[PDB]
Amino acid sequence: ADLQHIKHMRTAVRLARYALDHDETPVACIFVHTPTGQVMAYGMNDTNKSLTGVAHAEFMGIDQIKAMLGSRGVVDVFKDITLYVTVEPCIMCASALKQLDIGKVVFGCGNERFGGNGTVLSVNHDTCTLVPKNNSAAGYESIPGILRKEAIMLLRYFYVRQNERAPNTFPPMEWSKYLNEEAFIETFGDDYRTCFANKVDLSSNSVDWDLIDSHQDNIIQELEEQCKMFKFNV
Amino acid sequence: PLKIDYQNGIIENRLLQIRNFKDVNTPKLINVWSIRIDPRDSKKVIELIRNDFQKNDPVSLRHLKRIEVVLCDEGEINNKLKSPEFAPSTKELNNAWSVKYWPLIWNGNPNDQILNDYKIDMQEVRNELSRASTLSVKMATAGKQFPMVSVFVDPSRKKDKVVAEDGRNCENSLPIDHSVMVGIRAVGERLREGVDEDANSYLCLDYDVYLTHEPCSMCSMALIHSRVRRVVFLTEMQRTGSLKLTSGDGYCMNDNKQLNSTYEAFQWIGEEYPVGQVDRDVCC
Ligand SMILES: [Zn+2]
Ligand SMILES: [Zn+2]
Repeated sequence: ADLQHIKHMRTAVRLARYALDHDETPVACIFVHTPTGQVMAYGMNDTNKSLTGVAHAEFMGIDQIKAMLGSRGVVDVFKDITLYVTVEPCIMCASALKQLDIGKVVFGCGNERFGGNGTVLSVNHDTCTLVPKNNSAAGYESIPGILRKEAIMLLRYFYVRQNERAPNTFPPMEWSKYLNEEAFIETFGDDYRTCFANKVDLSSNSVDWDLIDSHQDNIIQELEEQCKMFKFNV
Repeated sequence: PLKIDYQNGIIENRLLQIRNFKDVNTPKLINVWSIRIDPRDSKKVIELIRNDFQKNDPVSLRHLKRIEVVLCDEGEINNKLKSPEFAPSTKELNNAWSVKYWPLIWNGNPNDQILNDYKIDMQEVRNELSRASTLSVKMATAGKQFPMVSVFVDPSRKKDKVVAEDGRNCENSLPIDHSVMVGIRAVGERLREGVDEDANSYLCLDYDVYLTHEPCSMCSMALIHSRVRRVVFLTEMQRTGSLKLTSGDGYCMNDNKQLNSTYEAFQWIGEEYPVGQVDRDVCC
């Protein structure tokens, strides 16, 4: 419930919306350099172009950083990065992010079938997925539920849209999969704290319709300018 | 055809079946989409719900003693105008689940039917494994610090097998450039080029994959997304492996009911095909 988190997730949601409108799954990434508050890379699902089942948002953003900074660059900077994703990283992405030693993940809605930050596995706090520098597994935090409703709604749009081819009620939020009540209240306010962790319900009260219903065709050009600014600040 | 040791899940003294036992104890339920009738209707409905409801349902409900009957709204009542997602492993578990949720048909350990249905070409397996291993030792002999190999065979066996060395040996590499990932990207780029791929090529669907080393959590899940049929590996990685029950945190990613998808997995437990020593902390 930090406001930088709202800000950056809003960006992620705009990008996911763009993904929806280009016939792709609305999972989208914003890699933020936490010490400066700067947007350093972005991602969208890209399995339509790649024809592989591995070209996920996070992967796209890892490539962008590798291109901007080189391999050494990626490995060096990554511990300083806060990732913002609309949907919880899948096990595969959660594991890649673990191995690269990411600072932190903030996500919207859980990933019901493949979620590797608590929903199906907790790769981010496991013991078999290591940081190679020192073969460690201290882990990373993954903050759930930031614009959860928005992420869920974008997915519903996708499911409906997907069917167009040639021939509110949001689920209970099992928060205890992603943090302990103490870790909840350190993460969120004490008012929202008690009530929300307790009743298995979402932090918010109305769906931001303008954000998810309006198109974002300029989003790429916006993120490009912002990314190149970060590059000139390096 | 094949010698099966049903006791231990070892095929031909060499292929050790890899799957999960902890999770086979608990039941993963569904709701009862029931139907109530009297016996005369029963025989007519069981015909209708037999041919379509078994032939068409994406779930496999053949372990359910369907007699107080459930086919599996529009297509359902149109045809009806005429008038444990998974089996348990023990008889005890069968009887208890029978009364807890629904009568089930007990037909022995369902893993016995799985081992029997495994269609395996023993010589192909040996071949690919010999190939990956010989490369592995070459790589090690060459000083390469990540002497791991993945070999991707397509369903038809007519395309060129894709041979993928670990990327962390290469110049501009990331810690996540593991051999399974590389081979997956290679198959993808082969589809993208389109010279040797039909319009019914999709992902690595029904590919078999041969690894010198048990894959990490990223790679395991990566093969789930790529919809491969089978993985066969040589070296277990207790610290990092994500297939064997006793490797890693027991992810058993090939055989996790919570995902919608599985693949068959085997370890080779003979000594014929030695590989390059890898540090045990290495993911992959
Ligand atoms: Zn993913
Ligand atoms: Zn791996």
